[PDB]
Amino acid sequence: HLSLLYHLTAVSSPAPGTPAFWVSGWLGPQQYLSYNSLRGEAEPCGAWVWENSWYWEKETTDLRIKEKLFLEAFKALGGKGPYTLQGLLGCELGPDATSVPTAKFALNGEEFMNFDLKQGTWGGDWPEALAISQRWQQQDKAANKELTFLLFSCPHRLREHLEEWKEPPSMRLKARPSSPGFSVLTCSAFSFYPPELQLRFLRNGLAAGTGQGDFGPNSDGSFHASSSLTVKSGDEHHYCCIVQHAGLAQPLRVEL
Amino acid sequence: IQRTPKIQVYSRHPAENGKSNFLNCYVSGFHPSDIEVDLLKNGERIEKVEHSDLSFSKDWSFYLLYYTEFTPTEKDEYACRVNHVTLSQPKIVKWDRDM
Amino acid sequence: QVQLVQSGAELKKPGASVKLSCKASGYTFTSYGISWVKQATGQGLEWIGEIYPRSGNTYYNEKFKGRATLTADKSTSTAYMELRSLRSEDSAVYFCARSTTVRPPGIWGTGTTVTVSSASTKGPSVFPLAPESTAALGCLVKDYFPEPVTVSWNSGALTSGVHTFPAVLQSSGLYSLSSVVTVPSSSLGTKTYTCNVDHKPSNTKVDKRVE
Amino acid sequence: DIQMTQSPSSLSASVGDRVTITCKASDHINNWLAWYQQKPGQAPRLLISGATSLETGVPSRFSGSGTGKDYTLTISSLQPEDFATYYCQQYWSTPYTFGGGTKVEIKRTVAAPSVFIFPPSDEQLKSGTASVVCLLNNFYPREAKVQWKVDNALQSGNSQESVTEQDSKDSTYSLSSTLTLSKADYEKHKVYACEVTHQGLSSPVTKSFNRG
Repeated sequence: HLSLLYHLTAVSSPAPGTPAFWVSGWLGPQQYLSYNSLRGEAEPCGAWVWENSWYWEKETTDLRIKEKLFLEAFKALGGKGPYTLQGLLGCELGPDATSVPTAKFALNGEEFMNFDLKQGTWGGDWPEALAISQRWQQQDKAANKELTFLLFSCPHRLREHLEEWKEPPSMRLKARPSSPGFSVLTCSAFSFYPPELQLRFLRNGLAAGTGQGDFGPNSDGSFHASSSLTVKSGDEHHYCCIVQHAGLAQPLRVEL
Repeated sequence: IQRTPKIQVYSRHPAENGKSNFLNCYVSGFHPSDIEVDLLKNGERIEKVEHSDLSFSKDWSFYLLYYTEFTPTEKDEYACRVNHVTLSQPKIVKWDRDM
Repeated sequence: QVQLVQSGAELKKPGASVKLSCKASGYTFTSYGISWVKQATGQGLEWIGEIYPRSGNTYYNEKFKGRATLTADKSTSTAYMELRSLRSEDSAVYFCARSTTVRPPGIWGTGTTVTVSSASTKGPSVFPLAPESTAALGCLVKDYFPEPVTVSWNSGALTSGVHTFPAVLQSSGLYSLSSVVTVPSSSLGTKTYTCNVDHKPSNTKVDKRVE
Repeated sequence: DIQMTQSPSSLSASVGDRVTITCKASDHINNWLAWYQQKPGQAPRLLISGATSLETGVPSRFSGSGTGKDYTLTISSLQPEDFATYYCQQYWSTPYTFGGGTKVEIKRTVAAPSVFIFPPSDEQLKSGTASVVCLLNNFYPREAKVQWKVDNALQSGNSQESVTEQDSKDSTYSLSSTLTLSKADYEKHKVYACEVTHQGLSSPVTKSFNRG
């Protein structure tokens, strides 16, 4: 839950007017950083726009580096059809007293490469992974900078970003006519925080299973969720919804 | 590779007529990243919209939040209009006032 | 070793009177007040009053007042609470505690239980509870009054899987509880299971093999 | 009398999280407020006095705050030994009054009960009465419904329930339901069942036996 993660994306055939490479920086579930190849500078986000910094130019120097090698990796491929390259870099507060680093890369939607921190180099099994890891390994400093961030800079910043908000959901349980002889119950949870939340249906005090669960963000930093169960008409009042959330003393039962 | 969008439409707060609120369109789980999204009041484009940065979940699929400040009337109808390479024709998701 | 020692459990009939005692040790009794706090089963806490031995000043909660008297014996280093015209609602745990005018009590006695009813002290009947991979046995401890009973299994050697339920008051005005234990069904053959029930008020003990 | 409104009356939480207990007084008590911790079978233990002053030996994860009429006890990182009932108490004016208490309970996964039925003892049948006992073992959460069927006759008003506290290692509950009948009534019917409904189950479990 206390993490520092960077989402990186490069596309070989950007739609005109879109960036070929862009990054979002995350502290827990909130974005603080944003970069893209068209503007070329690390811009703060949210409450981070108000500040004194050395930090935001160190970020712009790094991101320009990543931009050049992410787009350079495409030159190691050689096929035609468009390529999407995604990267996930950062560390977590482990249940330990540790950093648990992450350094995974995906090609056209699935994982194909990683930074091996015991060895200190990029690697993978697909021939595309070997072609790109050696292209990046051919840059001096590049592997050394990647390892420094994951093992030192990143846990350092996570520890100093030490120095818990709660808000329970507004619940609604609404029935709606479905197919012939069926109805749809939908349990909704509006603007809550933190995002961890579970919905369960009960029929006569018995488990009706999960419903079909939806989950989405709000623009203010809160979250929304919903679950829907299809039931038999007339039998709708026999159902209730139980929501669990850190903002509640005890599980909350919602009625129709 | 190609994954088709999930489109969820919901108000930030339980909807009541007269009170100001926010309308969200959350497009998630798609691939590749090129996508176009419109918020539709009674049928055509609302221009005072703003959106999140395009990002991606742990399963590598992309997501995007489109939101606007609005005030629900009894009659006005709001929907979301998404177009993606996986869609024959742009999909429209009405805002159901029950969800 | 600063402590308060309270007198033993009491059983009184409606309309009678009881005098609880609270003996100080490990500190100068006359230097502090003694307060009294009521706690009926399952309920919260109620301040009854306190008394300062040096002045004799007594502070009372008007909800009691008409029926509670606090005194203090500087020679025996002992505070007393007398409750008159006992009703059934007076059944509870009564704590004594060491008070001052500026701080809440940090030193508490361990409580005296008071029961108010017409039922007479009665030892229990002990009946067995007996019927996959796990099997369940138990004892039904029925129709004892003053409360409490203690229940062990195999003289205390068997504690894992034991569940001893809180007693329930029956319409008869007598208590009853059950104690059970789940075991591997393998062991029913060559392993003895005995619950050991002790009801000190009526001075009865029972060991009951369950089969 | 100054009224102490303590909330919540109970809460479920896990080792390591931050729990907040609130106490509101009907009148100004000027920080003459204490917080107590009580575990079953024990006298209340004073943790905090004067709204904010920790008593000696109380770990610094306990903290108190508030002024005027509103007071808060915060446990910053819940530990296994902190699961208990907490009470506030104003000692500003007589009579001193306590809050209604907050039982802090261990949160865990839903777990369905193991059900067992026990017929009355032959030894007991000579009493003139028969007790039929249904045991619900190691379930969570505590809410559960037990219905007794005689032959098939649904009983109501002749049973009594009792629930343990959360188990030492399980954090689960157990429950006993005792059906009390006369010997004559017991020996005039055949099939005794208890039907158990719990949110951990898809459909009610029934355990039965036929006299004989």
